[PDB]
Amino acid sequence: DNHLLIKAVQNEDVDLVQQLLEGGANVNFQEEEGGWTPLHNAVQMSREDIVELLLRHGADPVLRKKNGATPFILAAIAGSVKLLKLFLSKGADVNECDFYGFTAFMEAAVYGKVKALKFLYKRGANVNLRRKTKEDQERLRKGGATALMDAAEKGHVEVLKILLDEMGADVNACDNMGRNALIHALLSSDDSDVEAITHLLLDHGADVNVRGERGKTPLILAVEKKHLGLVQRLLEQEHIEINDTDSDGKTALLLAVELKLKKIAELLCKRGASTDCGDLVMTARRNYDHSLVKVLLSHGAKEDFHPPAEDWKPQSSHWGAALKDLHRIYRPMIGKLKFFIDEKYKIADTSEGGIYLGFYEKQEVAVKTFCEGSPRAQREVSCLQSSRENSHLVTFYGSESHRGHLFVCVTLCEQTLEACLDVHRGEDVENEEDEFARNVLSSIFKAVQELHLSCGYTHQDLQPQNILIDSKKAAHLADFDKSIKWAGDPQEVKRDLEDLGRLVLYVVKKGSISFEDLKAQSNEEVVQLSPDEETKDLIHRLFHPGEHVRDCLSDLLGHPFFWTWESRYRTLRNVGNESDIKTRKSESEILRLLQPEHSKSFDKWTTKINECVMKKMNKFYEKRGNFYQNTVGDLLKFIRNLGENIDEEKHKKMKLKIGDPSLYFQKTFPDLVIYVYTKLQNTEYRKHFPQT
Amino acid sequence: DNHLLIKAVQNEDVDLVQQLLEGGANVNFQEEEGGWTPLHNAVQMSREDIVELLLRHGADPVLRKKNGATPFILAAIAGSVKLLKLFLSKGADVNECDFYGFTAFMEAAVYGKVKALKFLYKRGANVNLRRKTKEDQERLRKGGATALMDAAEKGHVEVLKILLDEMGADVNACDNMGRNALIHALLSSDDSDVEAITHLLLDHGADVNVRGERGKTPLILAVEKKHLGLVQRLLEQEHIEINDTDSDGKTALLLAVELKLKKIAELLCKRGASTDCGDLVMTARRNYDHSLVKVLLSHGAKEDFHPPAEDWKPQSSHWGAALKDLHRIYRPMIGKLKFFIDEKYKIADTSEGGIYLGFYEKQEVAVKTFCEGSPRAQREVSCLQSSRENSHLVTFYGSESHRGHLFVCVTLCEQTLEACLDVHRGEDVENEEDEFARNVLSSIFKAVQELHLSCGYTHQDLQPQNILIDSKKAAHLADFDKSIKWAGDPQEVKRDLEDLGRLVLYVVKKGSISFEDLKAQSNEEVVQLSPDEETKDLIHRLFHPGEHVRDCLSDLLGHPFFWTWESRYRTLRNVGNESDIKTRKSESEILRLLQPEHSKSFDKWTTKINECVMKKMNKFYEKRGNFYQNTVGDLLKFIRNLGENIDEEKHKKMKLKIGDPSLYFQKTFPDLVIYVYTKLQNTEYRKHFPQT
Ligand SMILES: Nc1ncnc2c1ncn2[C@@H]1O[C@H](COP(=O)(O)OP(=O)(O)O)[C@@H](O)[C@H]1O
Ligand SMILES: Nc1ncnc2c1ncn2[C@@H]1O[C@H](COP(=O)(O)OP(=O)(O)O)[C@@H](O)[C@H]1O
Ligand SMILES: [Mg+2]
Ligand SMILES: [Mg+2]
Ligand SMILES: [Mg+2]
Ligand SMILES: [Mg+2]
Repeated sequence: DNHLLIKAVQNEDVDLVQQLLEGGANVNFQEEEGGWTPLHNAVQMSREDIVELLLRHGADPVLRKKNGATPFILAAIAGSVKLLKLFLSKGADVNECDFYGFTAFMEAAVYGKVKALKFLYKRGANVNLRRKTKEDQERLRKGGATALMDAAEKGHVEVLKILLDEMGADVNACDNMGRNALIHALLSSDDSDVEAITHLLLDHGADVNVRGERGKTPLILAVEKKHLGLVQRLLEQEHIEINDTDSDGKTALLLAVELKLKKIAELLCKRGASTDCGDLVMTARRNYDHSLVKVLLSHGAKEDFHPPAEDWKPQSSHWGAALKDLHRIYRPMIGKLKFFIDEKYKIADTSEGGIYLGFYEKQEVAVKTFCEGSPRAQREVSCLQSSRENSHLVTFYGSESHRGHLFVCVTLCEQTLEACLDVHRGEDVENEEDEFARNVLSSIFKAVQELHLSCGYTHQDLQPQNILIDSKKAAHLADFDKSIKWAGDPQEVKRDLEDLGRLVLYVVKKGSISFEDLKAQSNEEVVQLSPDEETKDLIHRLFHPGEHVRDCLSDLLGHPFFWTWESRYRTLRNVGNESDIKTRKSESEILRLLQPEHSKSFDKWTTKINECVMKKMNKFYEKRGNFYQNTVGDLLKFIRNLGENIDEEKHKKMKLKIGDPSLYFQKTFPDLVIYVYTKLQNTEYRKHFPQT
Repeated sequence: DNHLLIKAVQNEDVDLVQQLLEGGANVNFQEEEGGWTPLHNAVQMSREDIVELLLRHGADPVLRKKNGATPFILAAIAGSVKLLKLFLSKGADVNECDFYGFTAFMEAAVYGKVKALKFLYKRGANVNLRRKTKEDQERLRKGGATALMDAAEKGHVEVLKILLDEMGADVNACDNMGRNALIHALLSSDDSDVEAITHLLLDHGADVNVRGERGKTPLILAVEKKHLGLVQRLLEQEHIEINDTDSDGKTALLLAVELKLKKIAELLCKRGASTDCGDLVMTARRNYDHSLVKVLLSHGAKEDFHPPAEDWKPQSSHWGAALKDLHRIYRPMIGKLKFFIDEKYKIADTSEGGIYLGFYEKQEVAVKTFCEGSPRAQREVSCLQSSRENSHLVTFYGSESHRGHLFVCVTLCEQTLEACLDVHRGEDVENEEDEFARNVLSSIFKAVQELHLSCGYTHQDLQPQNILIDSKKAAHLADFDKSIKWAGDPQEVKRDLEDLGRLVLYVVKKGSISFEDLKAQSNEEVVQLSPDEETKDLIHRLFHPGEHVRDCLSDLLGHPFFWTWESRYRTLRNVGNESDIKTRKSESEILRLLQPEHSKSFDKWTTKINECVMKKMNKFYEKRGNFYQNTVGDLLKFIRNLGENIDEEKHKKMKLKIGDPSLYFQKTFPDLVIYVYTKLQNTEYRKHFPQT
């Protein structure tokens, strides 16, 4: 309803425009996006009749839009001398500029409007103004361009002749980047008139030895354009610096050779380019150009190139032998990525290619290949792009496309979970505490947690092959080409969770059971298959999360499974250290909680004990006859008591008969650690639990 | 010494070659890089005399190099009919191919050798072979190309005529990517003869409706080439699909409009392209092309474009109000980055521009700007590239270059450390435990640690402004444009360390002291300035690391400073629970360690206590008269004793008079926690310490 007038002007519906304005429409309304008024639109369309009509209804002739452009400036873009004349009589100044420093003279040059350019010059426009813009952009070295530069960049030949021959434009003016008009023409993608423009500028004394945005000289730009005529004209300049190098340290000749340009490369050689630019001869051979090889040799090129003394050692131990080779051999670069699809550097075969060693930004990485369009390709990439903040995932370095082939670069690891615990299974013939199982599973839990909640994705392929191991040896989640977005559907989250539970049994059993048949048996057989009670209750919780399935992963990180043996020990002694349990009380809140489940390990625990240690502990209460009884409370009283004095110096006898105390109590009563946890799980008696 | 013969051949020094071969030189030597033999080099140079000479000295005529190429195949690349004839008589098969599936016929087409092509055809070469390569590349959809495709891609016009008119080549053959010869010519960067090639193929019945590597049709490719003639010829095909979209969903007309091609866009419109491709009219207006606007309107283009219903909420709370706007408004894309250098989206000014809001891969990020060449630009980028595995650093999304301006994209945070603890200072009027100080400093310590040791860089600008805070509120390290590589020079590592110590005082004091004058006073005044003893000893260690300065950051993570109050409490009670300390022993190893330092807090601690609580505790030993004495051991005995019974149910009197026990003991004796740590720092009595 507020846009009616702007839209009427835009449709050039004069009758409707008249009707709206006479109806009471806001003539100076500004649309939110760019601050455009009906007048701005009328001028842009170069419709002087609509402009007049709007002005007579009280349109502000000098009202700027958001970029600071005036109707006068827009008139130059349109090329309307009539509208320029009009606004100059309405208070516009000929040298006024927008917030980016664009004057009307510049816009006429940009858009190639000759009549407007000529008119503005005679109305007193300044030809050699360098664009002044915000201090913001100026620190970037933005701004500083001129009208001559604009006409060059856009390739307006007639405008350029007029600027140089009739209007006294400074040919060698430079912007804040240091670019002159010659550089601007050669940088431009509008190549249509670049030959004429170049000759024109050079004949007017334009400087050939001036740098662009990447060390690029005019000569280097002509070489990269593969333009023989440009190179020929540029090389006629008696003082051109042929041996200048861009930001990559590459010279014009080297670039000519790499770009397979024999005629240009030979020309540079005849005009006296040095042949110590880099791998000159060997590059020509690799491109199978002996004609170019012979030319380079006669002009004195070196015959064995030893690259700069780059200090480099591979970080990987498993690879690295291969990495040293890949680092040494020649390879064409794909963007930032250097790699070779070859059996020597393949680490694994995959559905759309394989995984390969590579260097992403001089950094050693693993490279996953895809057919660029495939569903797998864009499931992996889409997931990796949305999960950069996930610390437990394999970190995403970047990707490169080549010819419909996607190369996803990713942190390089040593081996999979399978390969790792194959070795760990052969050495751990002991009944030893499995620290590795804990800090690997806790690491993977955090990956799936942030994946679901922070990244908003579901993995859908939790398996040992997809968990990679550092050289440290930390664990990381990987392979995402089977990921799905919205976790809203609980069946997808459930699918990931009951894959996690089957994975918990895998690591604890040290991989003796293959993951493929672990997925074959039900999630009820897998629970009954778990060795200790701590994993038994852990994977059971993963198969039956509470009302909020969301919270049910942070909670599990505080499960007895993740507790060390000393931690299980310390807290059992801490609960047994309750005053209500030593002075057994009927009304105790803690004692009624611990009361039962007919089948348990500790129902009559005083018989389960040795019991020569038992009688030696019972002697402490022989006076009042307060012996230990078969309650859950007195077992914890016993554990707190035993572990306390077992450090004193009259108890070496008890040390031998019990062995490690934290280990012994768990053996004879495996049911205990989980039982006390399930009970006190939501009480004030949780301070006894260890921190995380 | 083994390369003499290869080098002699490469120099075309026949006399030297003769001399070497007659001397006993290995005629079939293969250089390590590519498996090149003297024969391979002789053929590549197309020197039949050297080839003969080598063969007469026993050169294997069919020995392949590493890519599987034979001397026969190399002869086709050279275009030598004589050498092809020679090797065919020496056992080479006309249809033999390298390991990538290249035949001699194909190479002659690739390199445009007409005499060789004609010769090979008459010697029975198969014209229509599709390249067979390794199963590796084939899963990528590599391979499958033909000789016709090669000649098209390289732009050999005469070769193409011969293949189609004289040799019966399948014009509509497709490779494993689905590309035919027409698509290959239009994809090529060798545009020199693309007009002639296109007409030739189309006249021979080439299919126009076939997809390239990015959904690109021949028509879309011609439009992107800005080639009016190509578009004209392609549009003469009576059944071309004008409305096909590439992988971005962009049609040929839309691309023509975005590329500012009025004549092409009008042609597509006249040939009946639909005008519901996207933001057609509005794109033409933004480019100030009313002529194109009028054309699009007459052909029925929509006048208000509402983008697809992309569900999106900003993640940030501080920003996000601005992010919603930046997400909504139009902006030209710089690579992957969408952002606006404008005051509304600026978050901070900097030396070479500022920091701005932006979207890197549809992901909200902070954008840091640089002049691309500057030392600051390549100090930031070089550091960020080498530290992607650092979890505690600000994560590096990527960078885009535009016109000599570098835009470094990086994870977006809420505020700096200063801005955060300004608010925390106004609310924490309590003598409360500062949890925030701990988990922020421990997080920053880990950043500097991995920076120095894992990333191999020194920060050189540790300050509150450079520590950013999450919305969670986690801490992250940032700003790297003052980083230096090799940490070998200890003065650079020291400089970072004594910046860390001054930072520890900053956070603990809640930022009441500005960081700038903290750097003004000496690192000896800063130590004496620290409030509690735990920070006093912490920043002192940072100013005087041991022999190995390297280890001296992991060690500090186990300092009492990082211990919670309960943790300081628990371990003091644990040490006091030693049997040697309750039954005070002369020969005790622990008791002699704890013995002194004339000035301390606990020298005569029994007077420092209340002492109504003291006398109530001394009543426990009134029988044998074993009262507490002013040793360090009995103080810990007291702490272990008090904290033990203070939970029992006859001690509410002691709870009031002491308050929080973990807090009270630290008040009256601030010296204690650090003293016991310094003592037991390297003993078996470290089990009492808390884990990490
Ligand atoms: N970053 C890496 N470091 C080491 N090995 C890797 C890496 N990425 C993949 N691999 C290896 O490649 C195999 C397959 O890669 P993956 O991403 O699982 O592909 P797919 O989706 O076909 O399973 C993995 O099982 C693993 O052995
Ligand atoms: N990722 C980010 N999130 C939020 N704020 C940022 C981020 N990066 C930089 N800033 C803000 O910009 C300021 C300057 O950026 P910085 O990288 O320190 O540049 P300089 O090298 O000029 O100090 C910082 O103090 C901080 O306030
Ligand atoms: Mg997999
Ligand atoms: Mg997969
Ligand atoms: Mg800074
Ligand atoms: Mg800085």
